[PDB]
Amino acid sequence: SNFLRLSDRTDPAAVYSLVTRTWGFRAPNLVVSVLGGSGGPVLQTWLQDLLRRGLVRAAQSTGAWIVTGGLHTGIGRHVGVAVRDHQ
Amino acid sequence: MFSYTFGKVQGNSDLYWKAQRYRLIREFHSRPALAPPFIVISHLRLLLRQLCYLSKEAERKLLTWESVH
Repeated sequence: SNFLRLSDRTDPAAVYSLVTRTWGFRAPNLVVSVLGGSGGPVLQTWLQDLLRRGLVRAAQSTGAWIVTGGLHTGIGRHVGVAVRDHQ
Repeated sequence: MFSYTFGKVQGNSDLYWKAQRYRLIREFHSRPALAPPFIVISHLRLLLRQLCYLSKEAERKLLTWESVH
């Protein structure tokens, strides 16, 4: 993978150019940003099915960037595992 | 009685034949290549032969593929 440390002042243009041209990721057909809580514990399994059999399954057809927390919190953890499963 | 029996099997003849085909293919997949009475050579060869993490990774990938489908 790739990683970067940057301040909140940074304008999105430089970061987008970095991702698209230096890291080599292609332009996405669509972008879905997932925001939520519940912190540590994993979500109820119907939310898990909504994430996997829903958002990720649909994004598999078009190709997409899925933006969320890059941490082991519950929502990001399940987004990552669903993306891995469909991968 | 014969006609009733015949109709029962003639209704599903392809299923019967494909099960039989599996059985036949399985039977001859492991038989020695020499036919009798020359099969004694293969039996003698077998007798002489006798008398003288990644896997689980692939398993998990295959099971994930199956569960997605």
